[PDB]
Amino acid sequence: AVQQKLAALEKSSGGRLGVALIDTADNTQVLYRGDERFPMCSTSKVMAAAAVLKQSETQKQLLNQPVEIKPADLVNYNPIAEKHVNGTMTLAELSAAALQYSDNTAMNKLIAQLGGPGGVTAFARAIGDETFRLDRTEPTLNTAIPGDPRDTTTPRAMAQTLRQLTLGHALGETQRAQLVTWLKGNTTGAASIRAGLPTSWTAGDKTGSGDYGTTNDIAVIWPGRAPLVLVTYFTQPQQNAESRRDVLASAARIIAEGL
Ligand SMILES: O=C(Nc1cccc(-c2nnn[nH]2)c1)c1cccc(F)c1
Ligand SMILES: O=C(Nc1cccc(-c2nnn[nH]2)c1)c1cccc(F)c1
Repeated sequence: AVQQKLAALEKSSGGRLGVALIDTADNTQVLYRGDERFPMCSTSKVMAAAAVLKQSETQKQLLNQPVEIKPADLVNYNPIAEKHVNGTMTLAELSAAALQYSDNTAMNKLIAQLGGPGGVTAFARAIGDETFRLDRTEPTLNTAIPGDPRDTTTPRAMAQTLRQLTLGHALGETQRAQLVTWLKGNTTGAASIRAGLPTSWTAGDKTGSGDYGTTNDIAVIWPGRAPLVLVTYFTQPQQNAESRRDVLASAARIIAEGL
């Protein structure tokens, strides 16, 4: 039923849809193209922020560390970082800016703090994600070229990792709480997964988009039942395709009605 509905949605959308649900009530999973690779785009910002949080477990002052923002550091979407040019932002501010505003300059500073895109991948491997790969910095990590393995993961792997980070023991308790607080404070998510969920439910999420009309969202959801983790990835055959947040909302609604 749910599988057929997601297939119909995908067909009418003209693109390629990837879905992974984990229901933590009983570990049930719903997968649609769960093991195909998709470009993560800004959903990768969660892994970068989480890695810096992991570093902060052994450097308790790390989130207070100032980082210089120079004019040359500004890239293509810098809603927070542009205010601090020729000044500084703390690693906490950079994490919040990347997660809650999807600031690309902020993400680049997180990547640099981790020793480059490979440092983000190394953290993923350390927590048991063998699928995630970050290869590039912003903005080129969002090129989303069909068939390109760079900066991709699978819906199954990202759902598992998001669960470990937000509901499991990948991070210390304080760090896990901070990540959840940041995600719940996202400003960019109302039109995506959360648009397809009952209004009484609470959630945190991280969106992403790129070329090929790539439109992504990953969410942790608190419904009268145990939390859910939901990943919805979507990408289209033409480089200049329009974003389709409505497709993510539709996939989420199909999932929610199928519960
Ligand atoms: O894997 C990483 N850190 C990590 C992973 C798992 C456990 C721990 C740890 N911290 N204190 N004890 N163990 C650290 C990591 C963090 C930042 C950058 C990087 F490349 C790797
Ligand atoms: O950087 C890009 N997009 C971008 C930048 C900042 C935030 C987001 C975003 N989309 N949904 N959440 N965040 C997307 C980008 C778009 C097209 C091609 C490209 F190379 C990069």
